Amino acid sequence: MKFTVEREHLLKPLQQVSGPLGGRPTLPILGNLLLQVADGTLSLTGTDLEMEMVARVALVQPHEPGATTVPARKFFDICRGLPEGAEIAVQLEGERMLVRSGRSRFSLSTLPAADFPNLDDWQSEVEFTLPQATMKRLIEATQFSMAHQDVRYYLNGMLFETEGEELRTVATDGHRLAVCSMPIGQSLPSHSVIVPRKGVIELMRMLDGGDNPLRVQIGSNNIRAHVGDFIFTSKLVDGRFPDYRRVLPKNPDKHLEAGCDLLKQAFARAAILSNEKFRGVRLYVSENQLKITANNPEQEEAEEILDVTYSGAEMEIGFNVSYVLDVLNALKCENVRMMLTDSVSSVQIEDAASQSAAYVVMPMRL
Amino acid sequence: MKFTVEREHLLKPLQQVSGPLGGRPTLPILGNLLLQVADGTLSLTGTDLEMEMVARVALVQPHEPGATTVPARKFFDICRGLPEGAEIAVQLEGERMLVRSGRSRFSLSTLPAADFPNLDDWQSEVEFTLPQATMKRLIEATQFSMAHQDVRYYLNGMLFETEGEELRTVATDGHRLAVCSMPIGQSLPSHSVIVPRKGVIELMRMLDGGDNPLRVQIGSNNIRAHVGDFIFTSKLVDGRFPDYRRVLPKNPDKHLEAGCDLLKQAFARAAILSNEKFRGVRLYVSENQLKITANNPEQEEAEEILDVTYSGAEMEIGFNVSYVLDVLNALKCENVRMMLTDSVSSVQIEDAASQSAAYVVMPMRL
Ligand SMILES: CCC/C(=N/OCc1ccc(-c2ccc(F)cc2)cc1)[C@@H]1C(=O)CC(C)(C)[C@H](C#N)C1=O
Ligand SMILES: CCC/C(=N/OCc1ccc(-c2ccc(F)cc2)cc1)[C@@H]1C(=O)CC(C)(C)[C@H](C#N)C1=O
Repeated sequence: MKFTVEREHLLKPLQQVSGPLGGRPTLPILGNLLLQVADGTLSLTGTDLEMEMVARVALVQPHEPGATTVPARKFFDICRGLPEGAEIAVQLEGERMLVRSGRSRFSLSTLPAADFPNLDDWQSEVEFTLPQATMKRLIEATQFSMAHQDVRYYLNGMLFETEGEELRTVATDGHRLAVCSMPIGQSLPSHSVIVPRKGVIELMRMLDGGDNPLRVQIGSNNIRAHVGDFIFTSKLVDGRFPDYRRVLPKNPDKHLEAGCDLLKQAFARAAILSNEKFRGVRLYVSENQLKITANNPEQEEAEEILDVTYSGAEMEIGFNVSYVLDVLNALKCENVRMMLTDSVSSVQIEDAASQSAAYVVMPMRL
Repeated sequence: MKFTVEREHLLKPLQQVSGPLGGRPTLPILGNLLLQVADGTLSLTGTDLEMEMVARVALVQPHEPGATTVPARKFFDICRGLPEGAEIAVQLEGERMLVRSGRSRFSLSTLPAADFPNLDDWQSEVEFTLPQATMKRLIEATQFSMAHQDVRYYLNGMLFETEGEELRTVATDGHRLAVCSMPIGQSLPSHSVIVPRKGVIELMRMLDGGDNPLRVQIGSNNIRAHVGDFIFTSKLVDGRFPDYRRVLPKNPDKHLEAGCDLLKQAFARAAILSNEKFRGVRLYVSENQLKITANNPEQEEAEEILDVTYSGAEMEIGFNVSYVLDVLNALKCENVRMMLTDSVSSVQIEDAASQSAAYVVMPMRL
């Protein structure tokens, strides 16, 4: 195995493939990148066993085929530390990989490419393309609502649901929920999968700002995304995800509208004086006005009053303020609508001007 | 106690008096800031007992004298979270402090200002003034060479020395040394003090880019710096410090000169393949050449060769590359000079074009 490539054709591919990978991944070969030369292409692969990232770079200079595995971080640091415009010559020599540029020479130890972890071939069942921007939307809008290390492994992930001509994401906690759907201009079978925590991260990470569309393929136990010359594959989470349709409030006929930024700053200042563990705030809704109060064990107290649009009956409702701020932070819009039923029922929050996404939050007893 | 102040007049002083790496209190009252209104000025004071930071803010609106102490981080978060241009009215009310602006109200818990730790009055013995830029130069030039938790506790600080019309800093950890002197245009007594690590941190963080000069006063056991309406005071470290003059190599009659950036990048690449704990690299110097090699336990190896200016005898010398890189990063010059004696003696490194700062590093046996 040999190749010579310009440093700058190596930088992004390298950064993109080291994104997976554990902490001494306890499996040391997981700290290595699999390098493969075949045809006129160098392929770079990283994996953490659950997912795998692959980049292709075209070889215009003379090359010889073969494969090896090298420590990912060190090979990246070498390449990155060389001067702009450096030509990097790489050759596999016995149990070492030799890198030379200019009058700099480096030998890295290798692990055999035969030993590198290989996700099994699988069959795609649903395939679609969509703008990168739309995947970013769908992820941003819901990520913050996934569980973290919940016993219910499937809540630690994000549901991806194809339905009609839309792709939808759904994330929940057991306490708060987010869902977002976006039209994609393709007629799709109905299909639901759960993408793990690390895999949604990696998906997001692949997105770059350019005109490369995202090409997706889903199988029974895998998802794959291809943008440009990178391809990301993840295992799926095997469990049944709750139905968002069952979670959305049934009869939320009391509707409050308010400026997003004023609401979020009023909640953010109150939070300062809410209990650091439980974060409870109390909302008093009355004609055209909202009052937010917070208190803590030290007996400290905040109160915020703002003008809002509200015609229904007066009610008092407690919320974990972090749940509320998370939603208001992800909405990024002029005005917000909160849809309320009673003091004992969940509330729905969305952009006053869009039904793309919906957030549901369980009130707190208090 | 009562005052009304514009928010943007509180923001900077608040930030300056809340002095970082003390996130974990000790005594509770230490987590509070001391507010005092007297003679038309609000004074705000933070302390960890070893040091104290005081800001004064002129009060043009009606105000009423008195003092209290409030949770530092909460009062800051409250003021910062209010809207641009907010007027903040504060009044002390029982065992609570009432903060109100617009239609936001807050009540914070207090502890008696009578209880707040006082640092005792002490008398200055040396006083001088000097530009912030020159204090910044002095600290950045040497700070990185301070010890961390060495048993020889005086090494964990920085020496500030007045001599002639210069102020000098020195820092050393027993393995490497930095010294920097800058002229200050005042004739001063010869005097030496050790500033503790946290005090040098606070001295640096009070430098703002402005041309409020530092007014410095040193007593037997304390240092004080006054910049604008901010006054910082620290205990001194009571011990005797190594004489740098001792440590400077006897006479190093082999001089190597090289471009700083080319040298630092060759060392930075090599270090990748050095031992992660001991970080040894070898230097072979030869007519107009330097060769740097590194290896690690897995038997990986880096070589760098570059052109330099060098006429003396060939030599091999081993160094901890992190020490060497620290120096090259702190010198921010075009060319550097290394001053060598033999394989078992320390090297001195400086700007080839300036003698302002000197760095001494002891060789390692590889
Ligand atoms: C064996 C699977 C058990 C289930 N697991 O779902 C976990 C789960 C439960 C509740 C929420 C939730 C989210 C937001 C909210 F405002 C109120 C509740 C989110 C997730 C069911 C479920 O699938 C239907 C359900 C209506 C979500 C039901 C409730 N409540 C359940 O507990
Ligand atoms: C009781 C005094 C303890 C001492 N403490 O100093 C600790 C100390 C020792 C060595 C260094 C040092 C710094 C740079 C270097 F290249 C080589 C050595 C820096 C500090 C003495 C000292 O003050 C004079 C001395 C020549 C630095 C001597 C040595 N070597 C000492 O050990």
